[PDB]
Amino acid sequence: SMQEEDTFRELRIFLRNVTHRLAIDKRFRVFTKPVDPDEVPDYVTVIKQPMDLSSVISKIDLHKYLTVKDYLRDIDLICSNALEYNPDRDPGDRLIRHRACALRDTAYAIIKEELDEDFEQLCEEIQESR
Ligand SMILES: CN(C)S(=O)(=O)c1cc(NC(=O)CN2C(=O)N[C@@]3(CCCc4ccccc43)C2=O)ccc1Cl
Repeated sequence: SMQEEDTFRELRIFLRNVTHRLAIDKRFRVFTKPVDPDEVPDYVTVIKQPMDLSSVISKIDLHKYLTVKDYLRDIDLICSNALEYNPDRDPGDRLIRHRACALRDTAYAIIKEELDEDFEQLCEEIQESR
């Protein structure tokens, strides 16, 4: 239905908006681009599923996210990746970890204040119908 198409369009608009607000925050600049594969060759095989906010925006546009649940799974992945790759006690790693927990916490906070639970539920019930 056109009504279902319209619902998924509203979700994409919503997710693009959350993602943009993350990507323009100076704290989250490191998470806006893939890890350059030369600058860092070991990334690839330490991190099984790389993920960044640019990839998130491409996945939105390719209609990969049918629920906010699915989108927050990728944000959790950016955070978990950052914590796993940068575990050390040194200030370099600790700043990334702090920033990666802040990205996570900010995304969940935006969604908690701005996503209608009835919109998320609709999205889940359409998704379940596929
Ligand atoms: C910080 N971590 C390594 S992370 O939390 O695991 C991570 C990182 C990234 N993305 C980046 O680090 C982007 N990035 C590069 O790979 N190289 C850049 C671009 C070229 C200029 C430059 C100069 C200095 C340092 C880096 C770079 C850059 O911005 C994405 C996700 C995660 Cl989880």
